[PDB]
Amino acid sequence: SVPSQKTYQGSYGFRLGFLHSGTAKSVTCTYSPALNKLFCQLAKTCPVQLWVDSTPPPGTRVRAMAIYKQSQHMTEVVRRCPHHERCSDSDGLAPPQHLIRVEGNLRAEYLDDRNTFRHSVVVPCEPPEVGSDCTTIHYNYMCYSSCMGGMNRRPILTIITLEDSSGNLLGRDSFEVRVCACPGRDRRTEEENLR
Ligand SMILES: CN(C)CCn1cc(-c2ccc(F)cc2)c(-n2cccc2)n1
Ligand SMILES: [Zn+2]
Repeated sequence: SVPSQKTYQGSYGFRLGFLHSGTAKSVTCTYSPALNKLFCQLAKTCPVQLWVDSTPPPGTRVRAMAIYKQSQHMTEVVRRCPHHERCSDSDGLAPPQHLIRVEGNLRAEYLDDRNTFRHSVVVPCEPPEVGSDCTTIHYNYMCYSSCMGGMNRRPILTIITLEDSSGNLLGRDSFEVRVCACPGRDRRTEEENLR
């Protein structure tokens, strides 16, 4: 009833990477290594790098899923709030209920799990562009952490899994996410609080 969040590099040495975007007031997406936490604005591009030591087989896929970080909420499906699920902002592929979208990939598939009811979005693994050392996926988060009747100020984690063609686990990584109006300020504040 709860997806594992255990970091697992697996046989291919799978792990995530994030850009270094800084904490200026104007920043739209920024990652804190000290907090393992991504801060982003609503519906803005979040670049996430996929790193491997060796190339996985054809048919390998990468899935993203959100869960609540606090144990007492972890069995609750993370979904868009009653306002955002009804705002008709679909890209024609993502169901309006899904928090996490993949941007600019027509091969993205959205799953409503028939047993757990959890949402996820999965894309085929593709080779890096010539000249690049990793592949990047662009995610969007479609509700604020503060949305009432949705996340309602509760922190979430995104779990990224590398899967074979049957959906079996090959690798796993994860990060906390806060979707907020001013990611730069919030990252600075939370990093100061930690210190
Ligand atoms: C070590 N270097 C060479 C890795 C380059 N790379 C190939 C794939 C790759 C290429 C084709 C395919 F079918 C599956 C993975 C991939 N990758 C990993 C996650 C998502 C893409 N990275
Ligand atoms: Zn919302």
